[PDB]
Amino acid sequence: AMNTVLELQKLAHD
Amino acid sequence: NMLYHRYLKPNSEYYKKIEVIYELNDIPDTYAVFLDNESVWKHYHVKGSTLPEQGWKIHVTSSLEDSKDVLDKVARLCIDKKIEFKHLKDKDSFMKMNSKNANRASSGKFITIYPTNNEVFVELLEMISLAIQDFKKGPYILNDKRWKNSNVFYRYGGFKGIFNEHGEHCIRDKEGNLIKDQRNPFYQVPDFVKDFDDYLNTINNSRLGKYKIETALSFSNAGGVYLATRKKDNLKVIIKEARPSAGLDGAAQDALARQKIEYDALKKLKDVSGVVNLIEYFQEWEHYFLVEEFIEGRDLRQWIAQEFPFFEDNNGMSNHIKDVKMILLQLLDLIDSMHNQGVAMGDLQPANIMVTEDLTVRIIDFETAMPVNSDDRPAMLTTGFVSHEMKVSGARDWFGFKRLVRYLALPVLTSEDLEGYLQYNHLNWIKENYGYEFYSFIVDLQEKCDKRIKDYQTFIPKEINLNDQTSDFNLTSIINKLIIGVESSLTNDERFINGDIRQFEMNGGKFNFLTGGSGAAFTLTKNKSSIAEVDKWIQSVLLDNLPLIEEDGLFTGKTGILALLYDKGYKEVVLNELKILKDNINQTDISIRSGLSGIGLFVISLYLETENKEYLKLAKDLERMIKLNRAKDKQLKVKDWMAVDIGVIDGLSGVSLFYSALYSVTQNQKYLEEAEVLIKEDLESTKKDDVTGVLQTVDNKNRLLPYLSGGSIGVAISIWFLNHVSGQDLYREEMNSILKLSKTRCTISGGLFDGAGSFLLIPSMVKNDKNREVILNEVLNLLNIFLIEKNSYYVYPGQFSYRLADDVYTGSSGIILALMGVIKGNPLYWLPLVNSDEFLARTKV
Repeated sequence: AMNTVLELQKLAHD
Repeated sequence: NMLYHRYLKPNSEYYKKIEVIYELNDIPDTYAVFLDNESVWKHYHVKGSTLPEQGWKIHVTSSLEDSKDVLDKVARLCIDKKIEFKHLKDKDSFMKMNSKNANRASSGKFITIYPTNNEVFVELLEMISLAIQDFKKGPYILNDKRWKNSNVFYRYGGFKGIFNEHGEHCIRDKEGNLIKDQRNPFYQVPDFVKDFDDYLNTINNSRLGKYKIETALSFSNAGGVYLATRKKDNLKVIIKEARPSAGLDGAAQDALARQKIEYDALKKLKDVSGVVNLIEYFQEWEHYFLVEEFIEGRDLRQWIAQEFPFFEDNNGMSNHIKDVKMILLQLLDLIDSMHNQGVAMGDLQPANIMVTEDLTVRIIDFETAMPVNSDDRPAMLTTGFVSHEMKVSGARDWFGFKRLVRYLALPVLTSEDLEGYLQYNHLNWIKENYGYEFYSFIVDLQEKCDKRIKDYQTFIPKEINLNDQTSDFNLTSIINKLIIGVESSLTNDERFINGDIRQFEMNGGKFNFLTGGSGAAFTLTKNKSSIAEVDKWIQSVLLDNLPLIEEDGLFTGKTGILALLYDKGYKEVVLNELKILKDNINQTDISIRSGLSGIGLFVISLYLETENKEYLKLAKDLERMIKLNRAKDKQLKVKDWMAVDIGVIDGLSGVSLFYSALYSVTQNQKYLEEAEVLIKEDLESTKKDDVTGVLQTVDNKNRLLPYLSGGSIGVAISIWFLNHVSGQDLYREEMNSILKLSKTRCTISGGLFDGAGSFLLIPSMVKNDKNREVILNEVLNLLNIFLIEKNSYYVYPGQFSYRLADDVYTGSSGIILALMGVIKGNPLYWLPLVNSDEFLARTKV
């Protein structure tokens, strides 16, 4: 569960 | 860049520090209680005992109100257990570390706890969760691991100071004995204490597969915003994360409020198809995701950037006129629509309005939505589109539109501190470039808003009279009146003048040539003005402080200052200072701004003045250092948030200035080819425009840049100077394409480095007298957007025209130097070199 919610903060940029 | 908010002391025309306590005593012994240089932290120190070279540290997270108790509770289960800790010293500190726009890696960290070692660690975890079990769950620390279900977090990292040359923070490893410190939005364990980490991992005890989630748009301490795609559709949508007790604003409201206020007031405004509509809302995990109706297009700012015409294209501003017509007309009723729900849009500006490929307008983002007629102080104020004399909610919404009306016609930011003066400037500009037609449209729409404000509160504005402000095109007239301006605004503090915020934010900024007193001191000395004021300041401030400026930088540090000192007759002092520079450091920074090139340029100019070969020898040694540094990697690391690694200030173009200059004094052809090459490598990162005929540079961040800092004007200065030393006429075709920037209509800001002031340099490079006049006259049009009549004289707006500044970087000194360049036909006159009035003649072929 919180493996996604926190893994989102990790996600893509430019 | 958001730092400018911090410097808006009310009732000042200048950038000035906004001044604003977590109490506690029953303080035991060798509990030394101190602050810092001027940080957020308050250290509670015990005894005297080596706390490890790094270790496992505990952070307690808290929320704003609880905070006062959370400290008293943890401080005692730390005082009685005689443990060492620090906490954020006051309310202002807590706000800044937890605010909407705090860095993610550092937020939530309210109290830090340093246990002697791993047993008392894996036991303070225990004895602290317990004392704070009955306290509201505060902001989650993203850099740390959470302990069980508590406000207690832990991470491995440094307990004091560990730095890798210039390489951020660290922790001494074993073989490498350095390991930089991973402060990041995730939990990034070391490796050499991996052992103890896994131990803790087993003692620590489909609603988003609903959508695919590719890209992230923006982050921010409140949460994130993502590029989603709901299958069961393919309906691309925008998801708004909201971490509770996180991104605080100025009202004590967390990132929960501004999702259930972007709810209470997204609800009432479902009945308007300009406005945004929601998908759902839910408490997934501990967070929240209010899914938003996606809207293709661009924000107004992005539209302005790409579509507003900047090149003097001779007929076709009407194109943009109808567009400002299509858009603003709607928005005017779209705000009328909203107001029959009883709810205020809260924060109206070109960011929060969008525009498709057919000019459809919609208002996104509702964190600020309020009740019309209510005067609670608003959440986030967007300076440049607000004023602190509107008392009532509704009024503020319309004032935003008012200011925004003109903004789309002439996109130049201003604040309610300077708007008094510059309204004159922009209206006259608009009248001049659009016609009386468009001017009239604007005036009324702005009197319209005045109506819709009088509906809400007492608001009698002052009236017109454009004739009260006229352009000045006489260079000598402008110089003199800017000088008097500077003379009229001498602080009598250490700074000598009010400049950019970098005066307070950056090492040596109160003294150095770029934002400090040296820059105005220098300029006043060129116009043989305010001699005793300059002497007083040199004598009783500068000399005392000189040995304490850590940086050697030409703009940022000692070398610019040494130029002033030498030109003032203080040869001895420069002499002694150079004895110390020869060793000071051979750094990895080669920039003109702050690096070996800028320093080397100064050194050469001192060699020219003194004819003392020790300085030539020093220039050659500096070259050898630059060469090697150039070899270390074809990249440039950065410090100043406005810097970029192209152009004359922070780029290889500026490195070339040094090589040209060194050419002039050696007669060694090798340096000349390094100069040409360094230019060349910069020209490679230019973008010539096919439509309009203008060369600009292109940054990493995919900005197109004209300016002296980062842009093509700087590149040109480097070409002009290569040519000047060698006798050639290289890059004549790229040179011509840059001077075409003379035809620019407007810039967002006014300053030498980052604004309109850049363009002043264009004329000093034109060899013709005949095209110099047309060109000069164009850039003076640009400048007159920014020139402010005040009493008998002129003053100059700083960055974003929120406040005045007299400094070289943004203020009138930068401009005075540029205008004197034009006169002298010297595009390098803004450089702080020794006897720079002979420099050109001495470097000429």
